[PDB]
Amino acid sequence: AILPVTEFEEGVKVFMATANGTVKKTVLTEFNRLRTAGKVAIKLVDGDE
DNA sequence: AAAAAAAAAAAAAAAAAAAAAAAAAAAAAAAAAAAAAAAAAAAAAAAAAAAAAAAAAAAAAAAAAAAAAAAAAAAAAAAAAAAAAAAAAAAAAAAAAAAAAAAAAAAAAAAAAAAAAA
Repeated sequence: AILPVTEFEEGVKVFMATANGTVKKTVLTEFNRLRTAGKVAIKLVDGDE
């Protein structure tokens, strides 16, 4: 659905996500440092959003 | 009894394979850190709810950037020819369960033999 771009991850950079159903959440980028094809979830998107 | 094929003699042509010994790399299979994910507790920011409020869409109307018309000119994209990449359709296959034929153990009983008694 959405692919943002990141130059290099940093210390206190806070990641901001926002769904089509008018619901938003803010997450810390340090929990996305090295996934390795890892299907880590971010939100419990309710319904079709 | 006729036909056909194997095998063996001896000088010629031409091939193939198993291990030892050390040191390095490359596959390939395991424990074991390490982090997602999930179940089950308490816990706490958000919607609700209500009263109270004032900031931006309406409305008048000028005017100033505009989208259609006209013209000239540049040349992107579309369809027709060929030439490569990459994936389903269909057919084939090597182990693999099923069946059938030959080797080893079995005793019942007797022929021939060896041995000895009176």
